Amino acid sequence: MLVAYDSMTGNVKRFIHKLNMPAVQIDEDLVIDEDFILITYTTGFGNVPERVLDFLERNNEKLKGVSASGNRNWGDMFGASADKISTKYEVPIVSKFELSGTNNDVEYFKERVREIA
Amino acid sequence: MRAVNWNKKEDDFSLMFWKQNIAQFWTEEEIAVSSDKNTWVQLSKEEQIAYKRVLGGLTLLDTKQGGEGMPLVLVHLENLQAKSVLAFMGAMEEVHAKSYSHIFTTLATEEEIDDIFDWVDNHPLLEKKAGIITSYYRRLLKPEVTKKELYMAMVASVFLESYLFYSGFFYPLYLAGQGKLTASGEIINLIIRDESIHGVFVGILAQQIFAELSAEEQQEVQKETQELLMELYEIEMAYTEEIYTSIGLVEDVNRFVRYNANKGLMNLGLEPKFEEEEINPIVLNGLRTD
Ligand SMILES: Cc1cc2nc3c(=O)[nH]c(=O)nc-3n(C[C@H](O)[C@H](O)[C@H](O)COP(=O)(O)O)c2cc1C
Ligand SMILES: [Cl-]
Ligand SMILES: [Fe+2]
Ligand SMILES: [Fe+2]
Repeated sequence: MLVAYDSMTGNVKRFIHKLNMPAVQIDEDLVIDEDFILITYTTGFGNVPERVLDFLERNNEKLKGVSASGNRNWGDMFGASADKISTKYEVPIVSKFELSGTNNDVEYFKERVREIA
Repeated sequence: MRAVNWNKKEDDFSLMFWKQNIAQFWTEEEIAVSSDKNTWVQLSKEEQIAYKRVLGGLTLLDTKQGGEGMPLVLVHLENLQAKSVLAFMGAMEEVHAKSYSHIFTTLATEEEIDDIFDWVDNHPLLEKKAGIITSYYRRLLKPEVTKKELYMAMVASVFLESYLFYSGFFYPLYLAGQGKLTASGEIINLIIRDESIHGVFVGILAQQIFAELSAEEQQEVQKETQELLMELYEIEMAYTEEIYTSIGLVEDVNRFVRYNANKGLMNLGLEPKFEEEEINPIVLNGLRTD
């Protein structure tokens, strides 16, 4: 499946590179016509990055699910960007992972995507 | 001579960190510890000693990072917006240090607190640990500094922010995750989210400097970075033995130190060096308070 993502400091980018899945960094002009999964990072107090919020205003029809990168140091806000997008558009939380992810997270993410398709 | 002009961005991330420091500062001035007396008196003598000692260690690292690492790093940056972000991070290390005092006061007599400070001051392993990191900062006490020197100070600083604190962070989280001393735990939780964004910001600054090093300079600082990391690891394993063996938690702590070392490397743009393992779940529960 196609993976749309956003990365500010490189972590999300490094995770998508372990994926072997077609994937594209979101920008403001981007329209996505096929089913896709979103991978986002998480910004202060468990929030969704603005660029992601914009990109979903125009692209949620094909959104089939969402993962979040974060840091468990944030407690009950770890990865909370996935919760907010999941609730807002009624799509499954695929997974949450820290930073660039571990191999478990990568393998976990792929299994979840089959399962979800 | 330049004045900081926020109407022309010098980078793409400084303004967000500026704002974010201020918003975390604000959440830190709301409630405090006292309710902890109930669970504090239920710990064994050995537990209370471990706790006091780790908090002593945390306070030492916050003191050095506010009084030395932030100031000497910031005084050479040419990017004035980042320099302002660091000045403010630097002040936050002092707010954290003052929070540890506040916790101490709600848990020990002035005489006990004072003994804990004497102990930290005279403790060879903490001197050595603090001494290695601050030797990267002290190298910046001169009018002109190389990119390499400055990069290595930033590596040292993120190893402190994202990695060295965690051998002491373990205990209060571990107890709070068991519902012991959870008001002190909540203060530590807040301090930990400051330190995580400090280690991300300094690691971004580091990766910019690294991108301007020659290929030869890059290979050199990559070597020094891997040396420093493992020199610190080896000191931490020894520190962990001294503090935790009395209470049976030495290998739990050591594994949490590896877990965080790998986060620090990743703050620098680097690959993890320790085998990847799930976070201690009791500590995770301590992080999940309020
Ligand atoms: C200013 C700031 C706020 C953050 N807030 C959260 C948070 O609330 N929850 C979380 O799990 N992680 C949080 N993080 C951690 C990042 O989401 C995590 O580092 C992510 O891997 C970064 O993705 P990227 O490198 O692709 O930008 C925060 C990091 C920063 C720098
Ligand atoms: Cl992070
Ligand atoms: Fe601090
Ligand atoms: Fe810090």
